[PDB]
Amino acid sequence: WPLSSSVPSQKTYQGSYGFRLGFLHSGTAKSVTCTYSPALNKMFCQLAKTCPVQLWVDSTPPPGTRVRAMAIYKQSQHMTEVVRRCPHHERCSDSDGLAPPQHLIRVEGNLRVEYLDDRNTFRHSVVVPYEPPEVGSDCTTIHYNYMCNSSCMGGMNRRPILTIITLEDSSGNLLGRNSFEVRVCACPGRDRRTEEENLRK
Amino acid sequence: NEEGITALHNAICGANYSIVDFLITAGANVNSPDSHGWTPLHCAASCNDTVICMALVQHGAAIFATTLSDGATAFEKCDPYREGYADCATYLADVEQSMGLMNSGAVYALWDYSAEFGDELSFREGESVTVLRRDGPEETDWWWAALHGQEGYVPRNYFGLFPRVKP
Ligand SMILES: [Zn+2]
Repeated sequence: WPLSSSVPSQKTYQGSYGFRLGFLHSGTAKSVTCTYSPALNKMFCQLAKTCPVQLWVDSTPPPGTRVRAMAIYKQSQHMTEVVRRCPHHERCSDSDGLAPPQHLIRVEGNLRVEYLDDRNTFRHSVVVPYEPPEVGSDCTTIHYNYMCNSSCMGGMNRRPILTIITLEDSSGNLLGRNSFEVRVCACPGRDRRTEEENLRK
Repeated sequence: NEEGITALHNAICGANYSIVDFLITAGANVNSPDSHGWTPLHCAASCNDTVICMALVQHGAAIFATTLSDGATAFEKCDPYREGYADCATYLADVEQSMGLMNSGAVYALWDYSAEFGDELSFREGESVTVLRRDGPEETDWWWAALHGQEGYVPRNYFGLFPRVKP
């Protein structure tokens, strides 16, 4: 696969609208599904499970605003390498009819989802229209799915990734940016628990 | 139950992380005291369970809450006879010091409060308050604070480093 000639920013940027993120936990009681660590700024999630990400703004951006998600490798030496699904997952029969088979990140529950293979950078991304929060809600929630395990050989192969969330106008111009690390694993709760223990050392 | 024990309390001592997270996210009262005045944070500390302590602190735990029995705080309940004591005590000690300093000095009210004196500040549960003067030596139990332009003293034990979970 061709390497990218550039690396997208992961610089936190609240912008004029005071854009930041919030997170939820999907864990169905005993089953630890997707958990976020504030201390680590890191999401631990299971493959293909719902990963809620909240958009919080101080004031409402204009209609036509869009929200884009993109993964990059966290380590400097791997940053130019395009994050994509492994051969196994790319070929498996898990299509929703909308997402490219190679894409790591999908959005569920939105028929206006749009996917991009960048002609210039080669990077994959997923974009949806920004919608203001529902009545009685303080934030907009997007449900992401991650379709490959961190451990997949031929894919991420145990290399850490970041997800970069950008807010853009209808033309693609930047309004705000935030990011968080992601580990896709079989037991997100245990792995989070474990990584925080090790950090305290 | 008869002992003041709630569902959250049971999950903590048993180190059943999955149930605890679920209950916290669901809005389980992270400060409910048992018959002895032990809050979920007190139980987590006595087990030296740093991971749970963090989850509680990050979801509205009262750092300065005290038990009925020995009047001790969670920090003081850490067990040096069990493993993980150093890590947990250090975390809680750092948590205590970070209040009124980190997050731009902002702290979250965990209870409604009606001032008893004009030189005190009134506030509702969930509101964000900026701590202006922390380490006043003459008063180790109060902080000079600001809420909506108003300045006044507020009780330390009424605040969390993070806000409660609303249901
Ligand atoms: Zn894979």
